[PDB]
Amino acid sequence: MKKTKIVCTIGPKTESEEMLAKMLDAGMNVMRLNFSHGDYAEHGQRIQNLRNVMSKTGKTAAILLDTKGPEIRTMKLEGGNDVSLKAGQTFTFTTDKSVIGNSEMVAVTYEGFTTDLSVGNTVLVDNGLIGMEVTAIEGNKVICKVLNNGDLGENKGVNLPGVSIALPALAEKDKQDLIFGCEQGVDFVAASFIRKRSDVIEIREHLKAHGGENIHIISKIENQEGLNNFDEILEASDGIMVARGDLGVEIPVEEVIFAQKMMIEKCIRARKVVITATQMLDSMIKNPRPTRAEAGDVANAILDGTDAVMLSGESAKGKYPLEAVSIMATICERTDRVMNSRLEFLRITEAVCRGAVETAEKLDAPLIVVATQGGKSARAVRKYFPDATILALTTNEKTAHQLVLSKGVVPQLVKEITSTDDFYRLGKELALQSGLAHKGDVVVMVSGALVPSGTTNTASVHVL
Amino acid sequence: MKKTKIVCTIGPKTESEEMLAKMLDAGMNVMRLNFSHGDYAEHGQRIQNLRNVMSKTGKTAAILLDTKGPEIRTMKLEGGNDVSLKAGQTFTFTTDKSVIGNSEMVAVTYEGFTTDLSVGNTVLVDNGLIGMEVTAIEGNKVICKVLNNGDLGENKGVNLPGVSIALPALAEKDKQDLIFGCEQGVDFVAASFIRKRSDVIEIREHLKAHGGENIHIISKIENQEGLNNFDEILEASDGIMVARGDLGVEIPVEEVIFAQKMMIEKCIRARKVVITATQMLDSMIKNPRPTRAEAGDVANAILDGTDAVMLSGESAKGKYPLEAVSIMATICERTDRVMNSRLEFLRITEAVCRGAVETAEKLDAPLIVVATQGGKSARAVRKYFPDATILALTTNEKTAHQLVLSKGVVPQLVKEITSTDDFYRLGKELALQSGLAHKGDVVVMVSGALVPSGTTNTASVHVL
Amino acid sequence: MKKTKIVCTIGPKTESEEMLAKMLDAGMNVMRLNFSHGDYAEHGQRIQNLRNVMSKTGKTAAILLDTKGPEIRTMKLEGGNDVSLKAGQTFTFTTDKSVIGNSEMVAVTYEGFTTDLSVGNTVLVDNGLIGMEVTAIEGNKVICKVLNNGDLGENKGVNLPGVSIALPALAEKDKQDLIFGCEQGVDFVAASFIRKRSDVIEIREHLKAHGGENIHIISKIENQEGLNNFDEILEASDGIMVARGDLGVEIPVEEVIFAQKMMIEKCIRARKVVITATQMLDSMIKNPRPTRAEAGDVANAILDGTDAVMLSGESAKGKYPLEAVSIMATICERTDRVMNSRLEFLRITEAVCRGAVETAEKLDAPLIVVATQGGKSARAVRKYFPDATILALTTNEKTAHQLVLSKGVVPQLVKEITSTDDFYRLGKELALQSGLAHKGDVVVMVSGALVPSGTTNTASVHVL
Amino acid sequence: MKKTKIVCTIGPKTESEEMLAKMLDAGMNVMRLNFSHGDYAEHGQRIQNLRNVMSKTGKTAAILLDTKGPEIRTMKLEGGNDVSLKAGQTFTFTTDKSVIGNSEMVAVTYEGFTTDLSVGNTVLVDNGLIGMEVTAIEGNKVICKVLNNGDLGENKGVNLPGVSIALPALAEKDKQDLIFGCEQGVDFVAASFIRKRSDVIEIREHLKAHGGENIHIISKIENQEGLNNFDEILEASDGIMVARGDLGVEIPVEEVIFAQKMMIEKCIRARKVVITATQMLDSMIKNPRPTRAEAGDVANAILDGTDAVMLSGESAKGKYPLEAVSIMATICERTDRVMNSRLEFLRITEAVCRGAVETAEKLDAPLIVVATQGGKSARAVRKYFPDATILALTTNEKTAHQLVLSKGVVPQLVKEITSTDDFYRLGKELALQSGLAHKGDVVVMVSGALVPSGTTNTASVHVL
Repeated sequence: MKKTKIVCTIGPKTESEEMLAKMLDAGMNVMRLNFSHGDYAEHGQRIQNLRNVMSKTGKTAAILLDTKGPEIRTMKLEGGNDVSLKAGQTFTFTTDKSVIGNSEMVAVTYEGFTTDLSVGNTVLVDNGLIGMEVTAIEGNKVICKVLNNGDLGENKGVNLPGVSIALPALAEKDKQDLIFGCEQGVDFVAASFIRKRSDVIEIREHLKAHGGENIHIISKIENQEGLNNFDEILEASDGIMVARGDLGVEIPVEEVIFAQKMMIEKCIRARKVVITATQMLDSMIKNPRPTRAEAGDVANAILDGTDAVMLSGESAKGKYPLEAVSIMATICERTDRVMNSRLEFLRITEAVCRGAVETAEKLDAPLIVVATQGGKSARAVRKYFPDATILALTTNEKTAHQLVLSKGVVPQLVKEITSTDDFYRLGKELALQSGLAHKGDVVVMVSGALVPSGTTNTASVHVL
Repeated sequence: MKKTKIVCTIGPKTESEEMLAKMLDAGMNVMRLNFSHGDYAEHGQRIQNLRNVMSKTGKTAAILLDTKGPEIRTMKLEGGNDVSLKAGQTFTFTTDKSVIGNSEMVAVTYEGFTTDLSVGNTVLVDNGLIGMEVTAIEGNKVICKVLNNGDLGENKGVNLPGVSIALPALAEKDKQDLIFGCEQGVDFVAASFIRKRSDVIEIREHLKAHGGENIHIISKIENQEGLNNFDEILEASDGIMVARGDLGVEIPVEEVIFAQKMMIEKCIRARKVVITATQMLDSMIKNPRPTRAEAGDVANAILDGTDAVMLSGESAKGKYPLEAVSIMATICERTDRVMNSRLEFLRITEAVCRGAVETAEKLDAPLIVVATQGGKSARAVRKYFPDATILALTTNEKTAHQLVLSKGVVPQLVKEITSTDDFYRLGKELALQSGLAHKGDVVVMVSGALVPSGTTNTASVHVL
Repeated sequence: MKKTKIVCTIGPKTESEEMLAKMLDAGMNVMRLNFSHGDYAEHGQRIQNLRNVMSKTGKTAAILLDTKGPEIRTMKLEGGNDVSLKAGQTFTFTTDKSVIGNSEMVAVTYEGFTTDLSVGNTVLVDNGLIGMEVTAIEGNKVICKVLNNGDLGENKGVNLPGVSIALPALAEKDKQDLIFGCEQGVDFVAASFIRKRSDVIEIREHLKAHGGENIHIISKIENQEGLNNFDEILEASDGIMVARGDLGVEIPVEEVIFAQKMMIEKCIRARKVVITATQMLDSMIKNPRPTRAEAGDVANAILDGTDAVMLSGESAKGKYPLEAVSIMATICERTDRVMNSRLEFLRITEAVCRGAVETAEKLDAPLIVVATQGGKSARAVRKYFPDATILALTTNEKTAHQLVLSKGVVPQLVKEITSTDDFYRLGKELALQSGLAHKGDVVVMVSGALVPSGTTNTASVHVL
Repeated sequence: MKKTKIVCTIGPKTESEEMLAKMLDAGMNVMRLNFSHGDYAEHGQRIQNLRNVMSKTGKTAAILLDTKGPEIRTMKLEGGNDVSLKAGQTFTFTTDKSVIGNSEMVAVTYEGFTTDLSVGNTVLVDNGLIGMEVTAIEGNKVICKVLNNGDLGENKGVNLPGVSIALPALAEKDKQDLIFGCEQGVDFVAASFIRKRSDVIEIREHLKAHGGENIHIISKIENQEGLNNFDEILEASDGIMVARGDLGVEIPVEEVIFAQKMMIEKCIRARKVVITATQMLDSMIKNPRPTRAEAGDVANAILDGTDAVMLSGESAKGKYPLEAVSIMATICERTDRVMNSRLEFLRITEAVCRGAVETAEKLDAPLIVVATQGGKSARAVRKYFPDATILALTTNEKTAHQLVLSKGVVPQLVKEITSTDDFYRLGKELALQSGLAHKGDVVVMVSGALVPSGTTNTASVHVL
């Protein structure tokens, strides 16, 4: 089967119990709820239909909450009509949010435009459609020299490549969505426009302040500032989502492929889950089959090493959402089956988990059984891309859902684990029940014995 | 200095002496001539303008001719207006070329349409826009049931995924173009829609018959039949072109990307050139910048190991030919400078060449100087992706040109090389003259000594 | 500090409790009893004196019983006088044991002398002093032509190089000596003159019938036939003793060094103990310091990989018993400490035991703690020449004694181990009690969990 | 055939042309001349019969001269009677060369005895037979306390363990022996009792000052002072001789075995010849067959990596010199056929010669042919212990002789070599004539091209 996990953004056409039941059947693993739109009654009902489907069907899934996040936007123009800009003209941005725009001026929502920017910096409007150079800055106006032609519309996003922007890490609306996340008991939170480590902690504080300590934080990297602080941002998050489309607006186009690859590699080396997202199968919002391009992009993303691939509009609003998940599952299976283990890499956990993967492959073990509380143990084996499927045994309900996103992982919640010998017994029974192994197969069993929950130190080889 | 080579299809906007020179300044190495269109006055002019540009400046490049080839196409419709075909409807193809089409029946260009097809096959019209199922075949009619809605127009290509097609290897015009190739001294010949080894052999007989025995044939793989027989085609060809676009229609969408990787890998091991083509940076036909998607696709083909990447419309019929090349060349460098040698893989030529690269690397040699007659020696080294640049000294002007298409090779024509010790003298001098090495650097020099051409047997180390 | 173990033949000057105590202080590990000489009261007394010192001191050791074995010997001469034989003369051996010899004929003790030999064989008398070539065989006589001059004495041993001899596998006296071995509870039994597997099985039967199922058989390979069947013999024994001296008499002198090197390496591979003996430090029978050569021979034995090195007369019938053992311990200490682990060379037991040693080195673990019943698991670790010391915890007292002979092993007997977590608890306490580890050191612990005795499947890393 | 080379000390029973002829047929390669005894006419004549034998048959050998060297010896006793020394007694050595000795005091030949020695140092007389500890030093006498009983005889050697001895670097007679060496054109010189680099330099000055500039210095390591300065001594010398007998008396006995191995390895890494000498097959001075210990001591010296093994009294003054060499050859061979290459270890000669050997083995070439004038080229290849035999082609007659001592090297004198391509021509022809390779076999050819002598930079692979 496939090992790479599929995040599906759920929307009006896919929030029914009947659809979610088939969305999982087709390969969906994590439900994404995009709070950029929708209201608390909408999502809470979507959450309920899934937990209804899971309870009745017996399948497992995770639920991810994604924040709107901070952003800079233009506003309206006179007559609400587009305006055509010409290169070389002088253009001006104003802080005054009460101004209606025109061909010489438009208003912006963030006052720190003047302080953060400096003469020589570039300003990009509407996903980089129109670019401009800042030539002078005065009070409540920002003077620019237009660099390229384009049609400016109303309420368009603005980007400042290579510039340290001083936005708040979260908007006030974000704070309320996060709190709703804690009340619902969500498993993951993906936070938009994370630029620096301080941003990651502020979310962690807020979740800690409302019972979201056991919630894993997924930081979305979207610009060069985030990329520049990526190492620190990874250290502070529980995982990463690579938002390739947005970064493409911020950095040289040929670096994006090497930005995604590095980040995947660094998440792998760190035993932290990674999602590759945006411009995945966009051509399928309207079409029943994807491009040659889209599938190859996805296939290179799995070969880079990502844990998960994410469907956005394709599944929340698309006209062929079920076909999108299904073909994604076909791409993942086809791509996952020709990848090899990565047995390189002094922690005790690292030495033990890496050796167990080599031993699994040295014995053609179809399954590596892992006892985990917080999930680090299943993620330590995953770093080595084992051919074996990882059945992770836990009593912690959150852990089981969160491992739904880790590559190659099959979570199974169990009542209790009393000792090291019990783990081997219980795991042996369950290895047969899971159907992934059979009598006569070898399994490798990883646990921590007489050590804290944070370390993995034991490896044992059993026959089923 | 990039190692990957760029093929550019030259057209009206890029056929000037002044422009071609600016394409070469920008990194162009090979001129492609797409003989689907244009006439002998047009093509002969491009060849002359290049040789004028080459003659005056001293830069060197290659000339590749790309054939139209055999094909199956629809014909004209009533009133020359589009007709909408509906899923479930019955549609029919006819052999009678004087029949006007309609919503229920159209004429085809291939008379063997009925005999080649069988009950159950899929028929695709206009690059897969509309697909149909064959339901019956009788005489001069082909009966089908339409599977998807779309407008069938005039002059639309026909594709038979998973179906073995029995067309001829050359059209009468193909025969006339190749002879013009022989007459003009083309360096390469690209052969479209290669399905079997016999297709390549037919071309070789043709080319040998007009004094172009030394002209390299690069087989373009364009359907599922070619892919099944790829191994035999490579043996008979001099190289391969991966046509990702055309294969995208003939084979399941999740297989295409691995067909590229597989096909490229075998070209490397065989010491035969491989080009990745079609759907490179198409969007630059209209836009002055590529998408993030394209540049990741292109560069990942370089990481696969491709020798050369090809521009089609971007440089033939496009608005931004210089911008297309430059971003291509910048992608080649950004990608090439992070790729490593591949020093695995009982022959003499290989053992010496693999040893020469490993020695050069262990001694921080910037350069491998190679004495070659037909270039087989330069292409044996290239297999291992050496960090060091290859200075290929030859007395055969065709080889000097043909070796411009291979990755990392800087060819140099010489008056003579009388002996092995003579080669070391001259090769050391020319290494310094090129500016690619400097006094004191280590250079590694590979030649055949006291053996006929085609074998490389000697490897030597000098300080400049 | 040393890892190689020292076997000592104990004799009149070293059988007192006061000596045994100082021999262990000097490095002795195993006592050997040469049943070639002595009677049941002497050997039984040595066993008692050692076990008294063990009881008083708390030190541990093993008891090895070495058999006389079968043999072919000359017999009595006229007047008990030496006779001089001359090269070229005819000499005759007779089966008639009532014939008194002289310079033309002597009797032998083995009735099969006439049948086993053939015309052309070599006959060697008195440790190779005198050689003869068989020229004819008639009735009860073997006729020979003497090849070199020498003095034939009374009761001289005979060697028949390259001849398959039909002697019994055990002497009638041997049968009783082994029964005494069982009665006393010896740990090892070394069996002389093993030629074929059938010999080893007869010994195993004999031990079974008197309660010696737990006694390990150590087969002494002493002739060409022993060597030819070495595998068949090794498969059935629990170990090997290399009889260097006799091998010099049976096989070309250039092969003996390569018989030894093999036997050690194949014993290493089989997880079965190997002892190197004979011609070790003979010169210390009379002198207080060994040869330059002797010390070099002894050290190359340890480097080949032998588990233990053995002293004979040096410690049994000699003037400097403690000085010899002491210098032996100095050679072992000095030699062992520059030897390296061997991390090469399907089964489960092997995969884990090689991984535990590879884990131990990557973590600088000074000790590898093993729970073992029958000693196999502790011996499976040693196969890889671990830098670390092996602390083998067992409840089988015979195993605890027998494991004193395997290189690098420290036995410690315990009451019980009820489970895998219990094993880790106690092992950490007992690791520190031994003084071989300290707070902060890492230990690796090898066990069998939920499998029967004979398989090793679990390895675990703890910090003390 | 064997690769290890044999040095033989030649004497009266082994100086006849007929016997030298039989010594070479049996495997003798280098003649040793021990200037401890004999006079210039005797040594000059042995030199003559060899160069006569070489010329007549065409078989080849080299000539080595061994110095007596400086030394400390006791002198004569009263009535020339042995005196019995007892443990604990006071004994005294005197500088006065006019004193006749007795049981309480004897004279020594070295004036610096009092100044070099110190209270607490050990004094050893007659192969370490009697040892004494200095208790006081006054005027020209050194007082001692004897440690063991023993009989002191006349004219006995003295050894001072761990003491920096300030004798001259050469004895006065040695200077004349070297001058005699320069006259005869000996190829090698063994210089005894080398303690420091300055010692080797005094010899080098002396040899050059009399025209022996191309004579190689083989420094004899015999005491602790040399060992501490070994690195410089090898660096300053042309090769090393391991004199195990002398070391056995000067340093702890368990260190001797590692002193041999270390020096053999370091000479290997330096591309400098190493001879292992003393206590090789001594038992054959009196016996026609060697000991198992001796057969193993030598065979382990070859496995250690020695270029040469040396016979002393065995071949100079013993009863079975011819049998000794033959069995020495049988051991060398039996061992030589089981050794493997050692292909580790960024200099140009190193990179190229190591690459040729792996390629030689990757193609099963039975021969590597090397072009050398100063011999460095063959000794760089030999270092990696190639299976292929090194056919070393040279124009320097001395070089051809000096390479007779180097392991696995077959020297060949040739008229001239006019080019690199000439070497390939001639080398292919001579490879076939030599009988070591045949038509269809691969040969690997190593030469230096367009560089000064001392550098090897070219490797070429040819079919015969």
